Amino acid sequence: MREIVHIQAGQCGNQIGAKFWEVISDEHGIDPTGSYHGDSDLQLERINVYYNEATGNKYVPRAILVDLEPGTMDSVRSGPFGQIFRPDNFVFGQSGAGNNWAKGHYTEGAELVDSVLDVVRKESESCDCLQGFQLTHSLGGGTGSGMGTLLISKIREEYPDRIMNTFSVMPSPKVSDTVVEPYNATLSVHQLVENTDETYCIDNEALYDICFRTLKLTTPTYGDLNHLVSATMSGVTTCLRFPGQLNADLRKLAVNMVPFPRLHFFMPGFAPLTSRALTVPELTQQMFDSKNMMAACDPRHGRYLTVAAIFRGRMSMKEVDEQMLNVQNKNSSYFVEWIPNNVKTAVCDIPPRGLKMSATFIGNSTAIQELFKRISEQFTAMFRRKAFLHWYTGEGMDEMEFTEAESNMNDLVSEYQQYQDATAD
Amino acid sequence: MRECISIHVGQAGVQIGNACWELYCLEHGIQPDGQMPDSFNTFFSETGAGKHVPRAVFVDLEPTVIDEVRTGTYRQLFHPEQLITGKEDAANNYARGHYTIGKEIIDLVLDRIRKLADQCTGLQGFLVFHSFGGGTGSGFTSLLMERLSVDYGKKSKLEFSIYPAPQVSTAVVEPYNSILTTHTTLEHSDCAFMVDNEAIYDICRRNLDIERPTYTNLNRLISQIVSSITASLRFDGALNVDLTEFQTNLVPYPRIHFPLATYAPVISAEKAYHEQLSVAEITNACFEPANQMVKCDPRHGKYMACCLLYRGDVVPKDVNAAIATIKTKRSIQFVDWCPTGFKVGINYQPPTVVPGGDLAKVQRAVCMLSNTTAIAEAWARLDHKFDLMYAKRAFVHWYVGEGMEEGEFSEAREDMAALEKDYEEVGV
Amino acid sequence: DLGKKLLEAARAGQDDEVRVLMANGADVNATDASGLTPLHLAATYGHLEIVEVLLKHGADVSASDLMGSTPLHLAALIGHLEIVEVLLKHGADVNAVDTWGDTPLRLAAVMGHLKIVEALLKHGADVNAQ
Ligand SMILES: Nc1nc2c(ncn2[C@@H]2O[C@H](COP(=O)(O)OP(=O)(O)OP(=O)(O)O)[C@@H](O)[C@H]2O)c(=O)[nH]1
Ligand SMILES: COc1cc2c(c(OC)c1OC)-c1ccc(OC)c(=O)cc1[C@@H](NC(C)=O)CC2
Ligand SMILES: Nc1nc2c(ncn2[C@@H]2O[C@H](COP(=O)(O)OP(=O)(O)O)[C@@H](O)[C@H]2O)c(=O)[nH]1
Ligand SMILES: [Mg+2]
Repeated sequence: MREIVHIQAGQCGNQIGAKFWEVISDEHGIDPTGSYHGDSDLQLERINVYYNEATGNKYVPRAILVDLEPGTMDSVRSGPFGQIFRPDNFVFGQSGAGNNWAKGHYTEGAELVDSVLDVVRKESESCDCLQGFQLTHSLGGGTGSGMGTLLISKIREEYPDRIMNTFSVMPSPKVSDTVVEPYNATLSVHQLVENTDETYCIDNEALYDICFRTLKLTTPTYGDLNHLVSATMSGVTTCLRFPGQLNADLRKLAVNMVPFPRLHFFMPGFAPLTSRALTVPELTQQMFDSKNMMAACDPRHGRYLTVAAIFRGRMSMKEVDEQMLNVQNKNSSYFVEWIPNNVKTAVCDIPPRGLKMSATFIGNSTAIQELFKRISEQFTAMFRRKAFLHWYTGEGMDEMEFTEAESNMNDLVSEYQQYQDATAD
Repeated sequence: MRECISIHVGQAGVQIGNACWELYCLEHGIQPDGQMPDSFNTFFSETGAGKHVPRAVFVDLEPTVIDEVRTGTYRQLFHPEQLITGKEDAANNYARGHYTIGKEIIDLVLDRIRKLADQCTGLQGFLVFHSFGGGTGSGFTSLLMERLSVDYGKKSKLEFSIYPAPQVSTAVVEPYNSILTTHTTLEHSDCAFMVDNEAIYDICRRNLDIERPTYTNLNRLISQIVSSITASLRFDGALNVDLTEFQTNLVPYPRIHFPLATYAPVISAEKAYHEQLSVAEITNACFEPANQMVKCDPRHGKYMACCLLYRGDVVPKDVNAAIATIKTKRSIQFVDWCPTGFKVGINYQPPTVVPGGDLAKVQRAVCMLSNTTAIAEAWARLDHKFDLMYAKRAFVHWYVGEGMEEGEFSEAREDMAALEKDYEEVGV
Repeated sequence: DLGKKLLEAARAGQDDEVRVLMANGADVNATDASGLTPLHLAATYGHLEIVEVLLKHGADVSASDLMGSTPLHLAALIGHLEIVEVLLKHGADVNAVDTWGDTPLRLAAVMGHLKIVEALLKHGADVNAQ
C-alpha cells in the first residue's frame, strides 16, 4: 500500500515537520481533528501514504515526534494541527542535548532511542507494505543531528530493505544558534553518507539569502525560513501523494536519481518564490536559477548528474516538454553527457495553496560540493584550535572520530569533483 | 484445439494486454462478460455456461495496474486466479524483478500457468507481453522465460516487447534493463516483435493528430498491430497458422529473431470522408519508414524474410500485382542465401476498431513482417546509452544490492556486441 | 598549583575565583601544556570581565600558544565582539599570523562574524597580506 513512516527529531525537526503536516493536510482536505472536508476524490486516493485510517472516517498522520528537550512536546501540541497527532507517538526526554551531537548520539539520545524504536516498530508492523522512512531534523544542533543519526543507523539495521529518506537542515552563520554547528553537521554528514538512500539538503544559508532577496529581510524569523521549507517539502512529495501519470515510490525515485551510492544529496528548488500567474517559460527559467535553490551552491559551477522537475496546476503539458528540452539543448554543458535523458519532468493537476502554478526542482548536482566545502572549512577552523572539544570528549567521544568525519566529508567533496570533470569518453 | 497462452508481465504488458483482449472480443463477437450471441478457441476457453474465457495470465509485482482490470469493464472476462499481483514492485530495477522480488512470486505464477496448460489438449506455446524498461517487464519476464524453457521444453515462445523512448515516459536506467533482459531471454525466445514507443508516438501525432498521446491512444494502436499478427492463430488461415510457423517463415538464423512490423493504413476517425485506399496503396505504404513499429532505415539493411498479412476486402490477384510493382520501382535487397519471395496471408473479415476510438474503420489493412538487418540500428541505440553509463558504473550499485553480480552487466554487453556482429555478418 | 587553578577559573568563567587566585600570587601569564594562557581561555570562552581583569594585571595581550594562536585569533574565531574590541584597545597585533597562516580577519570571515570582520578592518587588518 506504499506507506511512509514520518519521523521528526529535535527543535528544527519538529518545527519543519509540523509545518509539513499543516501544509499537506490542507492539500488533502484533512482538518486538525482528522476529518476530511474537501471537494475532490484525488485528495483521498493516496491518503494512506502519509495517514493512518482511524475510526469513523478519520485520518491520523503516520508521524513520530522525538525530542530530548521536553518543551518541544508543548509547542507542537499547541500548534494549529497539534491535536491531529497520536499522543503515544510523542517520545520526549527531560534534559535536552545542549546543541551537542555527542549528547544526542551517545548520552541522552542513547537512553531514549529504544522508546522511539518501539513506536517506529508499532507503526511499521501495521503498514500493508512499508515504502520507507522520512526524517526531518537539523544537522547543527544536538538532538536532530546526534540522536537523529543514531535513530537512522538503528532503523537501517532493523529495516535494511526499506528506503531511508531525510530532509536535513544545514547550518549557516547567517542563521546561527552556536559556533559548534560545523562540528555537529560534519559528524552528521559522515552518518548520512553511509546510512541514507536520499537526502534533501535544506541549507539555512540559501533560506536566509532567498528571504533577503525576496522580502529584504536581514533578520528573518524561523517562520520566514520555514515557509520555503514547507513549500519545498510539499512539492517534492507531490508524486508520492497524488494520483497521476507517474506510478512511483521512494525506491524508484532513488534508483533513477542516485548514480553513485554516496552521492545522494539533493539540491531542492522552488518557483515562484512568493511570501506568507507565471507562464510555463518563466516557471522553467526560475526553477533552474541559482536564486531559487534551497542549497547555497551555484549550479553553473558544476554539472547535473540527474534532475527531477514537478509542475503543479493547469498548464500546457506540450509547453512544459518544449521548455524542459530547450533548457537541456541551449545549456547542454550544465548536464553530464554520460547519463542519457537525465532530466525528468512530471505534471500534477493540483496546485499548492494560494498559487495557480508552481514548479519544484530536485537536482543531483556536483555543485553541492560548495555546501560541503563551506561546512568543512568552518569545521577545520574550529578543530585546529580544538575549541569546545571537551564538550564532545566529556561524553566519551575520541578526537579520532572528528578526524575521520573531516576526512570522509573531504572524500565526498573530491568524489563530486571527479564526476564534474568526467568526460563521455 | 492448438491453444496459445498469453502472458502479460508488468505495467506495459498488462495495459497492452487490456487493449488486445478488448479488440479480440470485438473481432470474435464476445461481450465483456464472456458471453457470445470456433477458430478463436485457440485463445479462448469455453465453460459449460457458454462463457468464453481468455487463455491469459496477468502478472505484476505491485497491484495498482491489475486492480484496474479487477474492477474495470472486463472484470468478468478473466477469472481471478489469472490476475496475479505482488506487494512491492521492482522500482525500475531488473535485479529486483529477476532476483530478490521475482523469486518470491515465480512458483505461484508457474502454478497458475500450469492450471491453464492443463485445460489445453494441444498447447502450441506462449505469447509474452512486456516492456524492456520496467524492472518487472525486464527482470521478471527473463526469469519466467528461463523457467518456461525448463518446464515446457518443446513449446514455442514469442514476445511483444515495448522498446523505450524519451518522448514516452522512459527512466534513466531503462537502457540497462533492456540489455539485461535481451541477454537473458535471447536463447529462450523463438520470435520477438519489438514495439518502439517513439514509432507509435510518431504515428499517433502524424496520422491521428494527437499532440500528446496517452497510454490508451498508444495501446489501441499497438493492439491493432498485435491483432494483425495473431489473426492467423485465431481465424485458421494458410500463413502463420501455428507458433512454430513464425520461426519457420521469419527466422532463418536463431539469434536474429526480431522482425520489423510495418502497418497500414492508420487513419483518424475525426477526419473528412476520403476515398478508401486500394491494395496497391496500402502495400506501397509497407515500404514507407514512417509506418514502421521500430525506427530504423531498411535501405541500409538486407532482408532475410518477408510476410504480408492482409485483412478485409483484398483480392489475391490485386496483391500479386501490388508485389510485382514493389519488385520494380523499389530496391528491396535480400541476403544471397534467402529465397527473395514474399509470403502472403489474407483474412477477409473487415478490420475491427474500438467504437468511439481514434482509429477510423478501414475497408482494407495490411501488416508486413520483415526480418531485416536494419533493426540492428535499434540495438545500437540501446547499446550506446548502456555504454555511456556503464563506463562510469552509473546506477550499477542498485543492481548489485539486489542479488545481481556486477559481471552480469559485462556478460550481457558482450552478448549484445556479438548480436550486433551477427547482424553485420548477415548484412554483407 | 595556582597556575593550573587560574587557567581552569578563566576557562570556566569563575570571576570571583580568578580575583582570589591572583591575590595569592597566581601567575597571570601561566600556560597549559599547549601554551594557552588564562587570557587565551577567557577570550575563547567569552568571559569579558575576566579578559578585562587579566589585562589590568599584566596579561600579555598578544601571547602565542604552540600553534601561534593569539587571544585575538580565538576571540575572532568564536565571535566575541566585545572581547575583540577590548583586545584591540589593549594593543593586540591585528595582523598576527598563526601556524596555519591564518590571521584574526580570516577566522572571523570563515565563521561569518561580520561585525568582527568590520572591527578588525577598522583597526588596520590587512586582507591582501598575511
Ligand atoms: N506503449 C506502452 N508503453 C508503456 C506502458 N506502460 C509503460 N510503458 C513503458 O514501459 C516502460 C516502463 O516499464 P513498466 O512496464 O511500466 O514497468 P514495470 O514492468 O511494471 O516494472 P517496475 O515498475 O519497475 O516494477 C517505459 O518505457 C514506459 O514508457 C503502456 O501502457 N504502453
Ligand atoms: C515519487 O516521485 C518521483 C519518482 C520518480 C521520479 C520523479 O521525478 C519526476 C518523481 O517525482 C519527484 C523520476 C525521477 C528522475 C529520473 O531521471 C533523472 C527518471 O528517470 C524517472 C523518474 C520516474 N519515472 C518517470 C517516467 O518520470 C520514476 C521515479
Ligand atoms: N530552517 C530552520 N532551521 C532551524 C529551525 N530551528 C532551528 N534551526 C536550525 O537548527 C540548528 C540548531 O538545531 P536545533 O534543531 O535547534 O537543535 P536540536 O533540538 O538539538 O536538534 C541551527 O542550524 C538552527 O538555525 C527551524 O524551525 N527552521
Ligand atoms: Mg510497475
